[PDB]
Amino acid sequence: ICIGYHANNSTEQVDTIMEKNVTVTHAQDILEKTHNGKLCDLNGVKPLILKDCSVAGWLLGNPMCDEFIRVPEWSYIVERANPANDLCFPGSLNDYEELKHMLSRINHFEKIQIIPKSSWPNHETSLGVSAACPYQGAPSFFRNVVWLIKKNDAYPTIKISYNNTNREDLLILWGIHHSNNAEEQTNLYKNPITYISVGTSTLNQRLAPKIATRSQVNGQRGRMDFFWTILKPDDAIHFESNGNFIAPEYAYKIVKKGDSTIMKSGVEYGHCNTKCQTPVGAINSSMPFHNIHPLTIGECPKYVKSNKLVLATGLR
Amino acid sequence: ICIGYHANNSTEQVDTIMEKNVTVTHAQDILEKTHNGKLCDLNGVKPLILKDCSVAGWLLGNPMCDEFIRVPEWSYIVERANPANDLCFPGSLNDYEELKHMLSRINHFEKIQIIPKSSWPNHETSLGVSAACPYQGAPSFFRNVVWLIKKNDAYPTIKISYNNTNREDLLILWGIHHSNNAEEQTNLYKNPITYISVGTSTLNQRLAPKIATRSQVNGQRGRMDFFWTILKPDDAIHFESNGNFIAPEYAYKIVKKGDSTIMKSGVEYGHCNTKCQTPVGAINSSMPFHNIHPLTIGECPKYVKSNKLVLATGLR
Amino acid sequence: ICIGYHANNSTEQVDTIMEKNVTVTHAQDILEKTHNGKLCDLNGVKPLILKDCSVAGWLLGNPMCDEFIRVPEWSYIVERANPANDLCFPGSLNDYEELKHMLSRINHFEKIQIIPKSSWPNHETSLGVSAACPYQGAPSFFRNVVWLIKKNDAYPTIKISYNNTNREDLLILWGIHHSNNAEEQTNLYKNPITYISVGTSTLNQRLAPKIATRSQVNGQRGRMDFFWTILKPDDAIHFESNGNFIAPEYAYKIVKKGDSTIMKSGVEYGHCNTKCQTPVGAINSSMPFHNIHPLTIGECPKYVKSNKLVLATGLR
Amino acid sequence: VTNKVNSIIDKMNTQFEAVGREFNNLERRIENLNKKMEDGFLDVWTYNAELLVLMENERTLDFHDSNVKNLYDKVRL
Amino acid sequence: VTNKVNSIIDKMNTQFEAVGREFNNLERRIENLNKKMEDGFLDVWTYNAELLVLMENERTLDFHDSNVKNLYDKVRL
Amino acid sequence: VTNKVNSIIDKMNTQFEAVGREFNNLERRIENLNKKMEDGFLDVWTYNAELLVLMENERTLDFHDSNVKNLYDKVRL
Amino acid sequence: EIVMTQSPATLSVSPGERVTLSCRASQSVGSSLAWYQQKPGQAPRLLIYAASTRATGIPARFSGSGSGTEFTLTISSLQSEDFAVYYCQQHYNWPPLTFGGGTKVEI
Amino acid sequence: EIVMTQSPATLSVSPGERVTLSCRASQSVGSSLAWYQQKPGQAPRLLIYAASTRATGIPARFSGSGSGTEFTLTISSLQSEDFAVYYCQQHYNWPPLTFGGGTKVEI
Amino acid sequence: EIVMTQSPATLSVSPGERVTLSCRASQSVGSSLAWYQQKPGQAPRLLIYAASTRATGIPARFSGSGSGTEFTLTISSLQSEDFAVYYCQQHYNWPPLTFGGGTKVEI
Amino acid sequence: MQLQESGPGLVKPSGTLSLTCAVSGGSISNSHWWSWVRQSPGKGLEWIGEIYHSGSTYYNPSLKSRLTISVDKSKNQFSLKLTSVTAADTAVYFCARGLGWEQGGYRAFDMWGQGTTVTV
Amino acid sequence: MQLQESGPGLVKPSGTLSLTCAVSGGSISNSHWWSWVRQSPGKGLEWIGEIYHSGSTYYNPSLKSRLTISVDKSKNQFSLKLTSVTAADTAVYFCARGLGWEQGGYRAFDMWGQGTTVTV
Amino acid sequence: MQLQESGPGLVKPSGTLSLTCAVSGGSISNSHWWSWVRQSPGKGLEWIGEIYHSGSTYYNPSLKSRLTISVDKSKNQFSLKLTSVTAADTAVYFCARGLGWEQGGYRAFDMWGQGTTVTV
Repeated sequence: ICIGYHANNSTEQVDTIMEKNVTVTHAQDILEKTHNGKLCDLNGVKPLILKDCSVAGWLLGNPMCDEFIRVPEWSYIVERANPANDLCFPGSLNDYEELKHMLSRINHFEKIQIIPKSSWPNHETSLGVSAACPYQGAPSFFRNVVWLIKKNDAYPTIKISYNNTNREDLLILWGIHHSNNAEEQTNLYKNPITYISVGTSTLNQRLAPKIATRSQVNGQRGRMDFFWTILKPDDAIHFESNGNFIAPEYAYKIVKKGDSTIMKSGVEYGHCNTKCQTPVGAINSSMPFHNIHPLTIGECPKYVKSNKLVLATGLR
Repeated sequence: ICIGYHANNSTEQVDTIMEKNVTVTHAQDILEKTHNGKLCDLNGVKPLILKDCSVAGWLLGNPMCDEFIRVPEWSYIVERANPANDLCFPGSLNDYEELKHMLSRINHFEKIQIIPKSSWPNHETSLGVSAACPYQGAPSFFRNVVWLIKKNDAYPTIKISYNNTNREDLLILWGIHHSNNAEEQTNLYKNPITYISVGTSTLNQRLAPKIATRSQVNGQRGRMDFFWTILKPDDAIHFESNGNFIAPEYAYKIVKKGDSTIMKSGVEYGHCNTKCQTPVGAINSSMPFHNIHPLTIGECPKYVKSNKLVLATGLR
Repeated sequence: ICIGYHANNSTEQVDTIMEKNVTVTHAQDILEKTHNGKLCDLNGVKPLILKDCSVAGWLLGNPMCDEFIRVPEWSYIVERANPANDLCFPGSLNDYEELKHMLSRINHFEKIQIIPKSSWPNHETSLGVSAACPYQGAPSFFRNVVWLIKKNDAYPTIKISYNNTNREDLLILWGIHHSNNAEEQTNLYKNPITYISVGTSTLNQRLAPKIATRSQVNGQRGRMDFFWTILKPDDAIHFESNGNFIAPEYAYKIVKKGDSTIMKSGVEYGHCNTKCQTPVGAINSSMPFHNIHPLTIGECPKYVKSNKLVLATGLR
Repeated sequence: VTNKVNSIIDKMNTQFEAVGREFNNLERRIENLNKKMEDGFLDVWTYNAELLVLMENERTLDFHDSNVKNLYDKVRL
Repeated sequence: VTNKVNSIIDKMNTQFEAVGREFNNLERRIENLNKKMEDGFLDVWTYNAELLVLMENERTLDFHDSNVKNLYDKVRL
Repeated sequence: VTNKVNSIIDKMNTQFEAVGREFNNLERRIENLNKKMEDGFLDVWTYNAELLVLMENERTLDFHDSNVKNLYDKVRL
Repeated sequence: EIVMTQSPATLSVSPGERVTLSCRASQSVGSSLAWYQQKPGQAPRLLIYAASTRATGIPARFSGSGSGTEFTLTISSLQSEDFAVYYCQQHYNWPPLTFGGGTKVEI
Repeated sequence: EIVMTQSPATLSVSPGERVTLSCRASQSVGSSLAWYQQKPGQAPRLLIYAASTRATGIPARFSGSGSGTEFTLTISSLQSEDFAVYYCQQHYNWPPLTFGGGTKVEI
Repeated sequence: EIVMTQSPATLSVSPGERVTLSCRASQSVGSSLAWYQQKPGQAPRLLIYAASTRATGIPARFSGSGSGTEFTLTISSLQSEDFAVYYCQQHYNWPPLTFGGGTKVEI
Repeated sequence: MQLQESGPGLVKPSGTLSLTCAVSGGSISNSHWWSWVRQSPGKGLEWIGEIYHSGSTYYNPSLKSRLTISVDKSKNQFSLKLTSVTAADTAVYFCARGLGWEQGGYRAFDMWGQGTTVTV
Repeated sequence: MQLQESGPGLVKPSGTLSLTCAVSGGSISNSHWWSWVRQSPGKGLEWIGEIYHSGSTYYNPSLKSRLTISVDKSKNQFSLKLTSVTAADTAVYFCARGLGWEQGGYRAFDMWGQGTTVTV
Repeated sequence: MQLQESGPGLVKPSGTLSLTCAVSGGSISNSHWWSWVRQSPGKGLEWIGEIYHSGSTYYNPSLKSRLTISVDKSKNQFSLKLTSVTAADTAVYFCARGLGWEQGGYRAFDMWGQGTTVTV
């Protein structure tokens, strides 16, 4: 009578508490290491990807961003790292980070033509061009705001208002302009000590421009500071301006909510259909652990920071 | 000779690493689950509960919350969520959240009539009534501040100082009034471009009102912004105002410090004498684990997020 | 034949899961409990220690801190808690914590006389003395800034610019003077409603002084507020002032970066050579655990919060 | 062995205790930080508690069936 | 043995998840916390994870060996 | 066994390190958060260290008295 | 997906009088539909692209309006060349920009 | 808890001169105490409710002041109807509430 | 550490002409160097203490300038009192403030 | 404000005592704290308890577990019950009123009733 | 603009259709979305797909796996290929152009060509 | 300002040296660093060390473990001790002063003394 170990042949090993290399026959693996390598669609809906545009560029309607105007329903946002298009003008939008964070829970948009161009009074609006953002070699400007300028040496105070009627949460953007010196201000506009005021049911604001000298960036000595707000249903909003003003033309409307993510990957686009995504590639596996990158999107498995994990069974 | 394992009887089971249901005879339990579900006293001193008034309403003397004009020592604060009487006037007190943090370490208060009503020589003070917070169907106002208004078409520049002659630290509150338009401002106060300034040897302040149009909330078009400060012994404070000014009448004095906490719930009051408290009910147990709610007050046992915990012994 | 366990002799016991005192023949120890208790040199380079001056006093050239007009390379900074030689003038430099955090990555400095004293053509500079910072019993002032005052009843609008020609980033400091009342302002300076403006890339600033009444601290009723900025290579900066202006004379240049640390404690200096440091003493050990203090600098072993750690081996 | 049961609290009595904080409507990032903080700490602590409960239950069972066998061996020789 | 494999995914399902934030330069200090945040939790988790493997691996041998031994005992009486 | 105790350090060599911060008088909430960072992380790490010390001591004792009876069985068979 | 359907099929009208057409959707769309008219042997031309604008077509002769899931065209006058086939489409979401069914108006 | 005690028992004072009464407590109460006086056969009335202010009754003849743990009544002159029993009370903290002992003034 | 070296050893210059001396360093030091003149007997008085400043000695006749790792000395026209030994120094970093080598100008 | 008080006489020991006050010349729903005071030889004056119209009540710690105040708004009525006549020291009882918010709402008693004695 | 369609009249079943639309007068130098529309009896008008000048493409979900668009900058020629003709229903095809940004960029097909049919 | 050195010779192999630089015409109560400079043929000059009045000292790394500086505020005295004579190769020594804060506090040595030779 001879009874003993179940004989087997093996090729790999495993670690333990008291040793580092012990051979094992059923070397079961649990860690996934291989990725496809190209960006691809999620759940059959094409994600939104940009090439050189930025969030500021897209929302503010950059002249070179014209291709992206009415983007349909998407899954997630993949914006090119270190955008080149971005904002051609050397401005600065207040609290960019909170806006970017807010954009992480929206799955659809709709542009609403709230304030028609013809509705504007005698106030001149056709001289708002800039050489910093050329189009086909010609001066141009943003395609989402209107820079009102004096006409016949006049500038009546603007007292527009708006009431939100549709059951949706509108989003509004506008801006203010910092000139360079006194003569420029009195040339473009009519009077000094300009101010703007915003009125709603939740906040107030009263601002004036800053006039001083600065360095030269892109051959310009002026600045633009933008601002934004969220409007509740059945609410009202009021604007007043005695001078410098960046009036809005198009508003944004939210119609769906869900899950999204801001992304900073570097790969091109392919034709596919996956379930998860990482900044280097897609995943088509079932293991519960991976170590490609901790910043995943979707129902991806968990992330660790190691190199070898074996849950093998068997003798030896 | 017949000696072996002491087989016995058992009723329930227990879990382990390699199994999920294993019968056990001495099924010791360590997790507490049952609660009385009633608010009662803590260590024999009655806690403070508010029915329909927020912290701001209590501190500022809400007209309809006169139940707590004076209040003895307590142990903790119970506040109902989103009270209706909170700030009947559509104002906003700065750093509300920061102020709510300071109350977590105060166990007693004392009102001090620092500035008697007769201190005002000629400024009219009897016209400070509002319909936003009616009392018995009649116009009224707060009972902790004085809204100084012009008298005989006059408003001399108000200057005042105070020395903290007490052995303790005082808490001071005041405010500023935002009118709606120029006509209202010149009707109530004598001059435009009003401003206020404060000096306390530790910070500075220089403020002016904001005049613009707004929405209609609670049938009003004006606002009030309150401010607060802490004064240490042997210090001095100075107020200067040239217009809109919400003068203070009473001040608050700290006399004791200890432990306290804001708690939000809706359970009624009952008579008991316990040692710990949770926002859903009391505890009268001795096990070191519970899962009713993470937030506790007193020497309560620790909190986990599970459903079954057994530390049994015995055979089987 | 009788061979069994190698019984031996022991002196000290150990703890385990099922017991608290079990004797062991080879009681290996880990925790370190002994420190020299003297501040000492690190890596052969003398650390910088300040006796009574604070960081603000050092940087701003305190009159009583002449010991550190110039300073060589160091490894870390030691500052006495609640220093008595703080800002003698009752000023307040904004965002002090930010500057202190910034100073945790610089290993060397170089003073650069960017603006020579002769650069001021027709502005008085010899009357900037104070009694709050006496030197040898005589009035004096800071030795890093210049308090420009009117000369021969004149004060032309000061305008200056600077270009960062060399290949290093600079650090600039300046300030603004809060006077007491109208008479003092019109006595020291010619005109009221003074203001300053700062022009550069990536930021803007326009400020005015605050005039009010305050208490008496160190026999003074006026204040100074300082500000600072960082300048990148090949940039440009511009200053404009129409009144109160604490002009800069010297500037600071960074030449090396690495690792540093701020330590608050008081210990006399010794002569030494360690590879690690704590705010209570030095370390000359090798085991990987200690409990003297959680805050260390260097390659010190890890920190725990216990009192008895033993990894002994042997019988019994 | 009830002494070990009483010492279970000793092993762990230094547990982190959550304290309520409040944040307004334009500082959501810090509020998210606090929420993630609380959830992470609670998950870590409950995982530790469950794991320790399992291992000491196993050890207690091992003690139980080992004591009887060693006593039987003692009376057997 | 597949149940044992699924046991770890059952225990690990409460894993902490990280969400990116984009604090600007001026608020540098608080941003540090966020960074340190991850550098704590992930490390903790991975350490925990590795620890798990070890003991299960040991058990995956030990009990297995034990069983065959008693099988010999099962044919030894 | 000296190799084992030397290698013990690598299991946790990535341990959290604390850096001081100097929040001023108007931000008590975030400095409370910063304090809680340390009061949590240090407690977690010291609990882990004590637990691992206990289990390693137990295993060391166990294999130490296991080997001797192994040799005894070897000479006794 | 969004599916389009119009109930009436054939209309018989006299010149100059008033005619209505109906366009009945399947889900909330907003103001994101368009209308097309086809002449025999020719490509279509644009008349209504936003739900309430008339930048394309012939002015003061046609009109269309609606909301929710129902839309309607009115003319108030028509000449000998207005008899054609009309189509209703949506453009609220991409890709499947499906087209509506056909209807024939004739003497 | 807070407890009250007055030392003097009875004082013989003719109508028209000074008389002093004291009130000392076991702990600091700030500026929170009251003084009450009753006449034979009917309810007592309020005279002094705060440390240094007048509550009710004619002002020209009564007064009182103090702080810390000691308080004292002062009068200008008395008459045939001032003799009564005086009681000293605290109101700094009111879960319990205690009264002072009895005292008599006469001639 | 920082180390200085001057190449020329002796120059035969008569009183009333031009002469140039060079100081060479081993690393970038910014604008930190010093120059000394030592004619036997008298202690060395100061001539140059920063790269481009002058507050010691007679100014109008002597000068020196440089940067990077190279510096140079220029004089308009020397006289009988000018010949001595010249030494070069650095002060960018402490402690080892080493001195430069000797150099003698000859008539 | 008359503030009448009425009680039967409450003699039989080991029973229930129930005095009741009565508001006249005014009405409840005004911010005040009505109170009861008992006077006895050898002890002076004791404060029994207070009750607000909303429902808040404060009791004497000596007799908290035995006494109870109740209020009914039908005709401005409120009463006191004590559940052991043997504990009564035949003191004379009064129901009295506090001050309004015009004076700051201090815990003092302004006006008093007529008074009635109880014999055990 | 003169939008022309060059078709081969492909018939051979189980083949690969290829029609190349070329733009005359104008050029591919502005922001637009060229599109294909097919008209068939029984179901009217179907939208085939669109493609921008930078390379972005949108296809019909029905024939995405079998249809492909390509473009040529050199002489501004954009072409369609369908790899199987068995599903073709001899519909008449058209290449058309939408509106520019001056109109708001709505997804409507403004300009149309002459149109050409094909049969299997 | 007068700075004088009093050299006691110190000529003995395997011995200790000392020197006692003294101040005349002023006091140490000023913001200055006092320094020692030695000169010898073959190696030119050499910087010995510096010391402030508050009790701060900077030494040469070559002789750091062997040299020591000390001060005495009673009459403005400051002294050097070098424990081994072999480290001093008959070099001539001087004690000198630096710049004040008026010139920016640079490390040049402005005022020099007389100098005294020491031999072994």
